Amino acid sequence: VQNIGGIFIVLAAGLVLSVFVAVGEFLYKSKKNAQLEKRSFCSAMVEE
Amino acid sequence: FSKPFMTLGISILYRKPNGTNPGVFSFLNPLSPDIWMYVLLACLGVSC
Repeated sequence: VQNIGGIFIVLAAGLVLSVFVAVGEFLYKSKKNAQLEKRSFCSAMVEE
Repeated sequence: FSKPFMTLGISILYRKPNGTNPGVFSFLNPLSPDIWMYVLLACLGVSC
C-alpha cells in the first residue's frame, strides 16, 4: 500500500477532475439551450 | 595404526528438505491482499 500507493492518488484526483468538466459540459450545453431558451434561469432547470 | 580396513570422507549432513507445497493461491501472492481488496472496491467504485 506504501508501494503502489500513488496511482490511487491519481485514481482519486483523476475522477475528481472529471466532475468539474461534467459540469463544464452541462452549463455549456445549457448555453446552447440558452440560444433557444432563457438566459441562465430556466435553461438549466429544464434540462435536469 | 594398522592399515585401514575401509575408508571414508568428511561429508556434511542435512534433511531432504521438504515436499515443497507452493501456494494454491500464489497467483494472488505478488501484491498486498488489501490492494486486491482496494481495486475490487475501485472496480465498482469507478463504475458507480
